Amino acid sequence: SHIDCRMSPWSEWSQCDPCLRQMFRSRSIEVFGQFNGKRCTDAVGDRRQCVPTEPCEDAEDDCGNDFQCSTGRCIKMRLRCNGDNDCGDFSDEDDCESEPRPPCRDRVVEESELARTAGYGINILGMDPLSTPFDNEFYNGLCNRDRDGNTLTYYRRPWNVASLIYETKGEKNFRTEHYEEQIEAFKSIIQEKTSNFNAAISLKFTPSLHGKGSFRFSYSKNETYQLFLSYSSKKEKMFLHVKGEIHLGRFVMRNRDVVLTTTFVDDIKALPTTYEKGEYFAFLETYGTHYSSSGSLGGLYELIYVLDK
Amino acid sequence: ASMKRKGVELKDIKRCLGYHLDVSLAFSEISVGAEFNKDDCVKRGEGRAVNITSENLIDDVVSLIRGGTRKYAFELKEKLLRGTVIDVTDFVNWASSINDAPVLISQKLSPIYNLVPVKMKNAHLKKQNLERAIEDYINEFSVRKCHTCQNGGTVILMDGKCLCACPFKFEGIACEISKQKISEGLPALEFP
Amino acid sequence: VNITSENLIDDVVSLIRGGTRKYAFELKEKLLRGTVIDVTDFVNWASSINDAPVLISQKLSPIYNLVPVKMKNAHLKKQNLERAIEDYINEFSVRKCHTCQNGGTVILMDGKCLCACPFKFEGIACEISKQKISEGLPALEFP
Ligand SMILES: *[C@@H]1O[C@H](CO)[C@@H](O[C@@H]2O[C@H](CO)[C@@H](O)[C@H](O)[C@H]2NC(C)=O)[C@H](O)[C@H]1NC(C)=O
Ligand SMILES: *[C@@H]1O[C@H](CO)[C@@H](O)[C@H](O)[C@H]1NC(C)=O
Ligand SMILES: *[C@@H]1O[C@H](CO)[C@@H](O)[C@H](O)[C@H]1NC(C)=O
Repeated sequence: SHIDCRMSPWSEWSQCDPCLRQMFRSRSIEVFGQFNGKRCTDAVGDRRQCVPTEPCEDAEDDCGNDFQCSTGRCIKMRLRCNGDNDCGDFSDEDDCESEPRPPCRDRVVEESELARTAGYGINILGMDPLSTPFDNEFYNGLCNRDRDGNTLTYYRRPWNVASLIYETKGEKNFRTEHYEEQIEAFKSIIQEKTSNFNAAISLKFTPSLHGKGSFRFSYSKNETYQLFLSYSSKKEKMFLHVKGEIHLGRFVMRNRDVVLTTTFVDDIKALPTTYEKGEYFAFLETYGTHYSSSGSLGGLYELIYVLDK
Repeated sequence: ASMKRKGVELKDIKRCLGYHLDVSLAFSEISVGAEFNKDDCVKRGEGRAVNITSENLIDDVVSLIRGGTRKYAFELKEKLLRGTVIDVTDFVNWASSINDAPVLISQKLSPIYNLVPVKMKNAHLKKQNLERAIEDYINEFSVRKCHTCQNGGTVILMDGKCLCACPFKFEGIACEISKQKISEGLPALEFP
Repeated sequence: VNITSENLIDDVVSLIRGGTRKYAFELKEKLLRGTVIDVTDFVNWASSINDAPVLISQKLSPIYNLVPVKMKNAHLKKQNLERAIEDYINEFSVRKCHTCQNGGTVILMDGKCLCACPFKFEGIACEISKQKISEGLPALEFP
């Protein structure tokens, strides 16, 4: 069935955004098409430039607390020239009047390719997790030691990540099954009938006059019937599978009081407030629908086998 | 598990009839004769057989390990599973391996609201406040509040998904379909 | 009358992830019908996965709880995305698409609302069976 896509319910133009300078011609998806017919990937949402009518007096102040960064974030207490990379390679440490006091004296190697990138944007309707939606390099104060791992090396745990375990868990499972079915039936039927008949009558008369008569008759018949019936059926089924997961590490992102990246904050700053489903659906695909509060770095493998007879 | 049943039926019937009639009359000479003979036999036969074999097999295996460096730990894992040759050096390496990266085995528990620092700003009120929270937390969401599975399937909770572990002899989700299955037999004559 | 019929069905599936691409798929080739489990490949797989890991278990949390507080319009945008995340999961899914035949599990891969048909059945739309059925004609041949 060539099922078409009834995918054009249009809505009314909403009010223009003064600060964002965008319109919200809305739409909605109704029918996909279950068969080989016309594929329709038409995304929901529409934008348009509009002349702003409101003065746009509302603005984001620079936190009114301390030195503003070059992107919009703020120093809490010690984001000065103390080896704390938050904004850029030399953005925060641009002005260094005092001596470059190191925040930590011990040799602690940076988290290389490990759970450092703890942000993930998995889509429940989509696929495997996405990249990090927030900044995971900034740290608040004194380095928190991570003296664990396979070898003898010290890693760093960012202030955004609340925990980082190095448990090398490992497990596996296997299963098997066998089904068997057999049925046989034999039938045999035989019929036999035999028929024979005789008829003899003789006549003689002699009271010259003489008379002689003799009748003879025979009959032979048999009908043999034979019937044979046989039936046989066999069925077999096998089901077996195995799965294994080699766990490497585990982390738990801090829920509240966490720092974000300049790219995501700019998206939230340049974001509408009149329920723009079009941009929100567009913004939803960029950073996923929901992030991961706790993950498990590692890898798993699985094997599945089926058989039917 | 195995099941076998056999049934054999045989039926045979024979029945025949015999009749002989002969009449001769004599009476000047007159001769009258008569001869009637009847023969009829009947045979009936019937046969039936029943042969049904059924067998079921179930096997399950599971294992787990943790601790030590990843090299020595899983070298023990590969050789323990169906290896049948326990080595002397791998267990000694496992001893030095676990010394570097250990993990919990036995854990004695204690509530967090007892760990709050005393003589703080509002320590006591926050202490009992988290006490109400920790009591509500364990009683807010759990298997107790979810729905019960079928066929005694142990219900678990893994981040919203309230799945139930179904037994070995039974099939997967919702424990609805059995997958024992059941054998069907039709002795009807084939149409074509 | 002599009629014999036999049917056979076999299916196999496997997957793997993590570790460097050299050691990972070296494990893949030897596991599939290899029947000879090596000692060095699993040890190499141990060091391989240490370099490039991947998610196994993932605890989930909504995004609208991650929005920074005390922003310009944080609260109104928070509940606004809350209405969006609720509508998003309920806007397009298998629930709104059409149901397949013969209990075929329906999936959704970027618009294509295909349905996975069982093993004993044939492909798309689960219409044709492909069991097929045996036909017998005892008629005398014309020529
Ligand atoms: C039903 O019939 C099967 C026929 O396969 C029996 O299995 C044996 O089969 C061999 C070869 O076909 C015969 O030589 C044996 O005589 C059969 N065994 C017996 C005991 O007759 C099977 O045993 C029969 N009964 C059941 C319950 O399956
Ligand atoms: C005639 O009679 C004989 C003897 O009783 C019998 O065996 C036979 O079946 C009868 N019918 C014939 C010969 O057709
Ligand atoms: C019935 O007739 C068939 C035909 O030849 C013969 O083979 C068989 O022996 C006969 N049976 C009896 C009981 O006369």
